[PDB]
Amino acid sequence: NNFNSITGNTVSLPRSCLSTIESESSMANKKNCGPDPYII
Amino acid sequence: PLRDLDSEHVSKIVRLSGIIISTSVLSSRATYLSIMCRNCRHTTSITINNFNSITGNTVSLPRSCLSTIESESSMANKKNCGPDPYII
Amino acid sequence: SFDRPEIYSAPVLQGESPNDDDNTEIIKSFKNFILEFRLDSQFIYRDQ
Amino acid sequence: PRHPWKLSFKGSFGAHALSPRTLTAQHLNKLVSVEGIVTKTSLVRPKLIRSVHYAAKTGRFHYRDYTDATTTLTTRIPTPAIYPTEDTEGNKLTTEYGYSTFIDHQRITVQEMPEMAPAGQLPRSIDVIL
Ligand SMILES: [Zn+2]
Repeated sequence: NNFNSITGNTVSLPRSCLSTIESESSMANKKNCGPDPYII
Repeated sequence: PLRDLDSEHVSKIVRLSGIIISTSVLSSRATYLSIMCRNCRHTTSITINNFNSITGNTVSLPRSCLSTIESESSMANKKNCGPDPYII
Repeated sequence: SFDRPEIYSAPVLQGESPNDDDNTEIIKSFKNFILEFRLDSQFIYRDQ
Repeated sequence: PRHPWKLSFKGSFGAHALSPRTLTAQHLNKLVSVEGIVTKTSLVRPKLIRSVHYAAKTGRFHYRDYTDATTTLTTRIPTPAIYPTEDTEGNKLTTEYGYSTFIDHQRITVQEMPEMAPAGQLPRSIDVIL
């Protein structure tokens, strides 16, 4: 909801996967998704 | 004898006698292993001829994909495969 | 969509004089030891 | 009595019958009918879809398919498969041109028509992939 930025990304894609920090699944299936793993 | 092993014998061929207390199970070490990149799909082969080390990986999978440094393809299709991208 | 270029070699000249500490000369000396050693009258390592 | 069939559309588009000036970001991911004038036409370039290779040691033909974000409407995971110069066994592959498939690709630039453009302003243009 903020689009005043020029020459810079004030909001960007997360640097790492958010599945580990959320702990959304009780099963919780070392595994790393890699740096910048998100696709729009 | 086993009691006169010193630091002068390190990385040296020594002849030494004794008795054997235990023999472990047979572990499987890798001589020839074919690796494939996760998304890059780059196929590589690692040949190992030294298996006699203990407590440490003297030969490991490469930290990064080798398709970029080799430049085998003329078209060469920033794209990075990630850290430790090879599966055996 | 071209192929990977290949690299090959062919011996032409004598090059520099071989050295005893060189790996190739150690391999050659070991090979000659295997092929040419005689205990009494037989090449024991070749036969083995 | 193999190539998949494509679709094309005619008829009234309603609010989707637009102009290169009238196209804004509210029309993204929508089917639009844009009238205009072609200003630039790129060279028709073949694009590799499937490459066919030959292994002379084992005498076998392999293939690899290639996709990009343009050929599909629905975004999938981008898996960049490199051009295979070596098989899984380590043997060298020879590219079999003539058995590989190439699809013609073009870029055109559609500008607003000078008949319907404002008479003093700079014109707006869009890129179209064919
Ligand atoms: Zn890779």
